[PDB]
Amino acid sequence: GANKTVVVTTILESPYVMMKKNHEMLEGNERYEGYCVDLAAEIAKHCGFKYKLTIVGDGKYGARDADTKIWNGMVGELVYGKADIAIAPLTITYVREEVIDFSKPFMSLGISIMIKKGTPIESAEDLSKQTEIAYGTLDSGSTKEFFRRSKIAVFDKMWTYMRSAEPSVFVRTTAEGVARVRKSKGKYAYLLESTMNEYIEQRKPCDTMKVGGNLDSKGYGIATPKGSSLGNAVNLAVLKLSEQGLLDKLKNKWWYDKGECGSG
Amino acid sequence: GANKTVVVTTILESPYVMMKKNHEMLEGNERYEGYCVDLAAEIAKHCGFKYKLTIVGDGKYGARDADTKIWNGMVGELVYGKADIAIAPLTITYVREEVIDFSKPFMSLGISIMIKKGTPIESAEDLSKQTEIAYGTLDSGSTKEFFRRSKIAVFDKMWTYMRSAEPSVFVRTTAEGVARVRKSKGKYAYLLESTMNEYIEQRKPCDTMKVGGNLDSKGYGIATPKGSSLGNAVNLAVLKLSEQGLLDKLKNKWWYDKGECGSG
Ligand SMILES: O=S1(=O)NCN(C2CC2)c2cc(Cl)sc21
Ligand SMILES: O=S1(=O)NCN(C2CC2)c2cc(Cl)sc21
Ligand SMILES: N[C@@H](CCC(=O)O)C(=O)O
Ligand SMILES: N[C@@H](CCC(=O)O)C(=O)O
Ligand SMILES: [Cl-]
Ligand SMILES: [Cl-]
Ligand SMILES: [Zn+2]
Ligand SMILES: [Zn+2]
Ligand SMILES: [Zn+2]
Ligand SMILES: [Zn+2]
Ligand SMILES: [Zn+2]
Repeated sequence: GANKTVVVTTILESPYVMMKKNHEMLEGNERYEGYCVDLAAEIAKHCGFKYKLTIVGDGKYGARDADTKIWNGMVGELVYGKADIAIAPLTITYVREEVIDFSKPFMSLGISIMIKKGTPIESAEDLSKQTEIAYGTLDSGSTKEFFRRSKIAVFDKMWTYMRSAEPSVFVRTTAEGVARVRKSKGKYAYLLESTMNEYIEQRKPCDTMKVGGNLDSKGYGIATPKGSSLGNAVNLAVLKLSEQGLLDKLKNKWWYDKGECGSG
Repeated sequence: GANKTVVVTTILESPYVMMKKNHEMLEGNERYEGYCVDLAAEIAKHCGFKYKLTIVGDGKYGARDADTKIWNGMVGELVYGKADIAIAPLTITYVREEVIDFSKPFMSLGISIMIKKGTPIESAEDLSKQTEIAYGTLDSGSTKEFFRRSKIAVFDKMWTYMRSAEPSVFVRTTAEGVARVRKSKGKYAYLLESTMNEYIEQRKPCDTMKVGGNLDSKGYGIATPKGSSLGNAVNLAVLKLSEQGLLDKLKNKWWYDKGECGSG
């Protein structure tokens, strides 16, 4: 039938989607800025739709409750028909691709380690062989599920520690994890995606660092409900923006051009 | 109908698919070894099909002739019904995704520069701003099409040079490009995918190296004819094997565990 405004679910996560400084005097999509705000505008332009950015109600990326089988987060908003598309740092995973569609990836990432500068940690293996430095991940996200489901030796060992550690090593938001690194005098390391790690590394007070290689290799995709008619066009739009260099331009714009820790 | 043997198109490109040293005494799929041979066996087992590996008849990856509009290479074998699936270092691109389906990527790559050691080149900009050192790409591939289509100034300048260079700077096979680097005393640099560059860097005589950053960021996907009933299972299998670490293991097996230029 007639064209309808597309409901976009997304998540407040720097530098993907942020409230503008003067957001309180702005309306609708103009309240927000960031990589995914720019990406949404480009996708909509190339696919020919109007859209409304909405922040995911529960603040979560998306995981399935093992007892009720109900999906939360942005994934749930797609599954249950509350949003038409998710444009966010939403990680492509097997279990999610069973219930929603993902475009080809628009950004690469892997799980990585954030330390406060000077922490004597260089790798996941180092973390797994000590207990002085606690370490954890974000809840309801792909990083936690990676460790939970993993049968890889070192990652299995880390999960056995994290799931039982008291007090909890898990956090509800990326910001909470970063703050915990910064205020723990080196006694907490945060496991998070390399994209977010590398962003924070270039933000004041310039006291965190990514260390070691990434633990895996995956990416973020634009997600739609299974079988949605938007999926085909959105997938091609991602590939076009990739081939034009726009994804590279936007990454530089939001990570490094704005960097606060020097011109390195 | 009854299950039928799946025809896999692939290409002789090291270390993805190679003839075994004793292949004349072997039959069928056993004649071949390499990363994509191993991957094909896993994809087939996880999706529950029998398969036959076949080497693409024309030795090409896939490009559309601008006049006849016929697709050649592995893409053509899928488009015209000669093969059911491609399991090969076949690059995801916009123009290909319009006519065939790609799985989520099973390996990352970007266009990169191969030099003979000691060549005074550190970047694509360096190449573009001089004339003593020639440079070119493979034929009928995604790297050539990237330069042909690029609107980025440095890459536009490089294409303007390469398309008019005489004698031709393009090569028919990767081996021809590498041999040209090795015999040109530093006066030829080869533009090829980082995966193949890194592999050759670890092969005797250890006289080439990858220099500079990559020029773009993309990946290889398993390709099927548009609308194939195999695509969904293959896509989920790639993601499962990615999460379980298979892809990282196979990359190390065929690139680095067998490297001939030291334990660097
Ligand atoms: O989760 S994936 O779709 N597949 C796994 N990989 C690795 C190259 C193998 C990947 C990289 C992206 Cl960038 S997105 C994805
Ligand atoms: O050609 S893609 O499907 N999309 C573009 N990218 C870049 C992360 C943006 C990518 C990486 C892969 Cl690995 S596969 C692909
Ligand atoms: N991008 C992740 C959230 C961050 C994390 O889990 O580290 C997801 O889609 O679940
Ligand atoms: N992987 C490329 C071939 C190699 C290249 O173009 O550098 C393709 O699919 O066309
Ligand atoms: Cl997941
Ligand atoms: Cl192409
Ligand atoms: Zn406010
Ligand atoms: Zn655009
Ligand atoms: Zn519950
Ligand atoms: Zn376990
Ligand atoms: Zn297997």
